[PDB]
Amino acid sequence: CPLMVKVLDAVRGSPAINVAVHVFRKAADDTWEPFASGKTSESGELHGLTTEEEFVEGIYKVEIDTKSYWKALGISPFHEHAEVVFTANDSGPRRYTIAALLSPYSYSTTAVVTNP
Amino acid sequence: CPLMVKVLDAVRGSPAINVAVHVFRKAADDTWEPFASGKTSESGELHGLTTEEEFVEGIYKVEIDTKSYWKALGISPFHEHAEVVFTANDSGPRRYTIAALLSPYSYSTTAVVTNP
Amino acid sequence: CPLMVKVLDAVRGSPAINVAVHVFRKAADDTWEPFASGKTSESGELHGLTTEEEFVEGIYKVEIDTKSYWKALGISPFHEHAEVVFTANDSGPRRYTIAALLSPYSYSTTAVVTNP
Amino acid sequence: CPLMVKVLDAVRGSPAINVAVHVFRKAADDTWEPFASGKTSESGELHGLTTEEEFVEGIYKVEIDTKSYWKALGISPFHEHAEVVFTANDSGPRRYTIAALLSPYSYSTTAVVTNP
Ligand SMILES: O=S(=O)(O)C(F)(F)C(F)(F)C(F)(F)C(F)(F)C(F)(F)C(F)(F)C(F)(F)C(F)(F)F
Ligand SMILES: O=S(=O)(O)C(F)(F)C(F)(F)C(F)(F)C(F)(F)C(F)(F)C(F)(F)C(F)(F)C(F)(F)F
Ligand code: NA
Ligand code: NA
Repeated sequence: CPLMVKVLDAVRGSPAINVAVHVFRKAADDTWEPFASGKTSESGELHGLTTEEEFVEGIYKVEIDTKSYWKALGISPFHEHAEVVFTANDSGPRRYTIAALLSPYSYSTTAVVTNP
Repeated sequence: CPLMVKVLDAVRGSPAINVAVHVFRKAADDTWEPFASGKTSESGELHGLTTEEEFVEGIYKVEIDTKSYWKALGISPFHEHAEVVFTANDSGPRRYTIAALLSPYSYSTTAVVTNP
Repeated sequence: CPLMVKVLDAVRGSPAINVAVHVFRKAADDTWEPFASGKTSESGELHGLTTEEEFVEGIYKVEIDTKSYWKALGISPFHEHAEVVFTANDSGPRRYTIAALLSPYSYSTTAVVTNP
Repeated sequence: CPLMVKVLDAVRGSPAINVAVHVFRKAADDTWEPFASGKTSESGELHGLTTEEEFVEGIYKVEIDTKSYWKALGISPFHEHAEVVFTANDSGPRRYTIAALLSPYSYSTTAVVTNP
């Protein structure tokens, strides 16, 4: 997969299921254009956002809708969302995994980048 | 001091010094308007961003310019910046510390919200 | 898998490959008895440590040999190892994933626990 | 103050107050001998563990009793405790801050090592 998003819940020790994720790409006029979106599965994973052909060079933003996730579990969390902003594919195609671990007042995020 | 930002470096085991930090407040037209900014001190801290009178309820974004920090250290990083987006909420007196721990391909962030 | 260990490198944005992992189980005399060991694969994963039958109730320690990992990459890190100590299977068999994200002066660890 | 421990709570967005912390120093027979201990303050901090004269080079372990902390909050946790194991190294003057951010199924820890 060229782009995969994985979200975990540090309170429950589980994948974070049904988390909305929106991806944007910076356009030539410097605005954030919608690129792809989806929801995490029962494994906390979101696959199928894009294809190698579509996922050209650019600056991308992955917005993870953490507030809605916590609210539905009865928690009023600190953050509106978790955002991950990065340049992709500027030295040719890569595969990106964006992972996030969520707590009500914190999050950690990392990237795993591999060359296919 | 109702808002403080603290930035640490997980590669060097040190405060992240001279990191640019920009704070924005969401306007009624849903755009981000500049609110305060500065550079972290030798302790990785940025104080004096705002006052109690000015820091009213609303949605705020703290951008930390991590890419320029890593570039200055000669280390290739993943993210363009780290972003922390949250709502300020008057529920009694409040002080907010936004902390971030930086690595080249990762960051962790937390909020410590206390009442003096 | 009843027990899986996954290790990532926050400096390189990659799995942490060839990391030694030692698992211990607390014995009746309160000493740490060797239980299983192995090394992470090219995907940063270590599978096959134990079986559902062997992995009885108990207190377990997963020791990840982070210092050796960093030293081989030219970094003199802070920690000797990362240790994860937990009670397992005390409400019946579960599947455990122990994940760790490594930096030279930091680590983050989480657990994902699922009921088969 | 050559050694300070700071503990934060990612569920409540607060310092982790009244957490027991035990420090050990590895003896020549390779056992862990008690060195210092205390409970975190209302700021999540534990100062006064040791002195410059006493804190000689060696291998130290900081155990943070996270399970009892979560139990007191009525939250089921994963870990028995969080452990931080490191070597103290005289390379000019040094102060060590060991910080930990706690969630029920996760923890993050970093070291900030500075020269005053
Ligand atoms: O530097 S301080 O010890 O004052 C601190 F505020 F506690 C802190 F270390 F920065 C921190 F807030 F704990 C912290 F940096 F956020 C931290 F939580 F400890 C951390 F471990 F670094 C971290 F969790 F990774 C985070 F910074 F949140 F990313
Ligand atoms: O490899 S997977 O993406 O399936 C994963 F195990 F979930 C993971 F990526 F390793 C992960 F656990 F999510 C993780 F990336 F390590 C993570 F939890 F998100 C993490 F952010 F790296 C982390 F929180 F720091 C962890 F180190 F796992 F605690
Ligand atoms: Na290029
Ligand atoms: Na039982």
